[PDB]
Amino acid sequence: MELIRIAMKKDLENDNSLMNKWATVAGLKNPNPLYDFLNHDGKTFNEFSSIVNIVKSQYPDREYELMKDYCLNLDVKTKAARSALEYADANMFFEIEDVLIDSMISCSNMKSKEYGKVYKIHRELSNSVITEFEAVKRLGKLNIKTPEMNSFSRLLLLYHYLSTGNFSPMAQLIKQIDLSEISENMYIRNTYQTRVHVLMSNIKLNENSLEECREYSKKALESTNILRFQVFSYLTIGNSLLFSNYELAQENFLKGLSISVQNENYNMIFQQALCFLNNVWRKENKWINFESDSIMDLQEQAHCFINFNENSKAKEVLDKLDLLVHNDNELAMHYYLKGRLEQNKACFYSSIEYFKKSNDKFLIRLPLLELQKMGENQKLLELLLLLEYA
Amino acid sequence: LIRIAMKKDLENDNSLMNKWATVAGLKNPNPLYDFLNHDGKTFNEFSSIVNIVKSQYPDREYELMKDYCLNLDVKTKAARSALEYADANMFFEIEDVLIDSMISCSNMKSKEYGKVYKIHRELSNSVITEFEAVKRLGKLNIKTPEMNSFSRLLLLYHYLSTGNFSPMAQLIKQIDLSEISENMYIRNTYQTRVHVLMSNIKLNENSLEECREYSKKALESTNILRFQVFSYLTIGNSLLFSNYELAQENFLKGLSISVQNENYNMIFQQALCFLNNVWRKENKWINFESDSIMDLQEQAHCFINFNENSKAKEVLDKLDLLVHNDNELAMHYYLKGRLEQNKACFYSSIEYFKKSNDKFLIRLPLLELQKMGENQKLLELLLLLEYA
Repeated sequence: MELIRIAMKKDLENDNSLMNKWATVAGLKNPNPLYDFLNHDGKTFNEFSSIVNIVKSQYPDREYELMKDYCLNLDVKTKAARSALEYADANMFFEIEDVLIDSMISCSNMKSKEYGKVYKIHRELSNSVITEFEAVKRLGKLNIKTPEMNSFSRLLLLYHYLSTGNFSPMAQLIKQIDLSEISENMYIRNTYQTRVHVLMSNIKLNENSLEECREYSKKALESTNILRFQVFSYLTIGNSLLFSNYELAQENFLKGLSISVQNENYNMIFQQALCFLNNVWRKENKWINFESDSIMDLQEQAHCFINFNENSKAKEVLDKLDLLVHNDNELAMHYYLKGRLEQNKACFYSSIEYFKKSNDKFLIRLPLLELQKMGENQKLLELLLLLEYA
Repeated sequence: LIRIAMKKDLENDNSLMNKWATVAGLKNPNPLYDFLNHDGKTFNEFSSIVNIVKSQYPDREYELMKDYCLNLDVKTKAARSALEYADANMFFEIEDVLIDSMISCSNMKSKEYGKVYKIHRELSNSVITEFEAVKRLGKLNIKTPEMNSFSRLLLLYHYLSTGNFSPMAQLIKQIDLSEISENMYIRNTYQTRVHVLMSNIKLNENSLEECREYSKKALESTNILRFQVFSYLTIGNSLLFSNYELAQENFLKGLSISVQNENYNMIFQQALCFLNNVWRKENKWINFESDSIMDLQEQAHCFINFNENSKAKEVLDKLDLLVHNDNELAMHYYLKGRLEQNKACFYSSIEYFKKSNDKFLIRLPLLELQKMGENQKLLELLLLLEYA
């Protein structure tokens, strides 16, 4: 017996009223598929949302441990297993996902087959194992037949575009996603829908359309119970306030930390956000990470040093940052900090160039503001704001 | 009238029959006896009688084929060719009459020639918008390949004349003249139009060697004065910023071949006028009794060049009280920028140049910004970011 059902039966010996509470929580309408689930091995709810909501209702502290056991025990060819693979990916439960994947790639069901391979393509692209060109050739070679996977094959390319700083393809790619054509797996449709709101909030942030950003993240929140999406919605809300409302941006980051105390990844993400926030407002920055050699962390070290006129320390940092390799968005930021160290307009224009390449209208405000402080002509600034890169 | 003349010329010397047969590329005088003996009989390619009249009556080409074309049967292939000859020569009196007669006829291929050429001419003279023009063309659901060529030719003409350069490069590449097999006159002249249009596009892209090569090909490909006119114009314009003498030589060549024509004569005068302002030389080509934007801008430019800021301000005052397209506004902001020595005017000038995707004349505000010590990285970025 899987740990989840040992637990809910011993919990039922001691309280009988749980049966109708669990049946409401799972939206089951009558405890009969709940009897079925507890008494017969391999019996599966119809929608994965039922046991997830029970596990979150009754056993939240233990959610990972209980569904790592439930998920790695399901029949991989079933609909629950396919749902489990989406559950795994959305929570960054890569240990449950990679095992589910390398068992669906080999299995006998051609619907779980393709879920497996598409998610494998995703996870190889994420870990820089294959190029963007490999990913799209392997997906095309797959002849995707499910509506779920034609949705997710575009979702995975959006994730890659977002993390590489290649924002200009995203608005067009996301508009082709149509989730209303998923009729089979309502767990996958509800979760994918949450991914889109989160991504759409991301796209509107990089378009400097900040109210629509906050509105999309907020719809994202009201739509989900997955902690990962809540994390990135509070992150996105707070980033949208970076230039306008220090207190409210900080409040959103702290909210994200408070719900993610367990996780070291989520902890560092909000910590890095608070670090950029305090550098932007030129405040004392307790969130610098000095024992790191990632570009994000070294740039925030330079930025703070620059803010406090420690140009030797800043130049040393920017010396290190030179012997490293930047994506476009990262180079924009690099040129911006070089412009503030050396007070050189050409670094700010170089910074504007790469911001234009990556189609980031949000952070391009940092070089634009510095150029105006240097008395740059306002018409030229207008013209910079309106011209685009190829 | 055409054939009265050529047997009056045959009465006096018979050796013209082997000369007229080679010039019209006929291979043997059989279609020329054919043409001369039976009224309404037509050569296979419109290129034959055109090349003849260039041989024998260069003096009289217009009024004898003004007569020849306005007696052709409107439903023939020669008539359709004539409508191109007429269009190729901007003989609007002969084809506007051919046009409103071919839309009325009963033949479905000259049906289509007329109606597209009508859209062209209503688009040219601002009679309909580029919108209406394009929906009227689609409403024809055009089937001949010649007219699928020319329906894009006409919009290119419109983009060229409106200063809307960015649609043109992609529009012209869709043209495929290898699908015209029926009328080789329309394909050879369309061929020259493509060369001429291609020459213009490469000039607006600041690809000046390719520009000159397309114009030189245009010249070797034609005997039509209007395409020669616009080839020397484009060649001379490509040299505006580099080679004063070679630019003036091409304009003067163009002047020499268009001395009778008032339109073309003024075109080269205006090109020579702009050339001398650009090199800031004494400008004998200025037209002081004009109130077109081109002529007044050249007035201001020259005044600015020679430090007559009062005179330049007056001119620029009038030019304010008139209405500019994008490319004209660019030039206005450029000259205001030089008079007021104000960088913002140069960026405004660059803005409207970028809007029109003119990569040639934008060299004017960019050079001024450089003299005023503008940052070179910014100029690079201005050079390479583009408009929506």
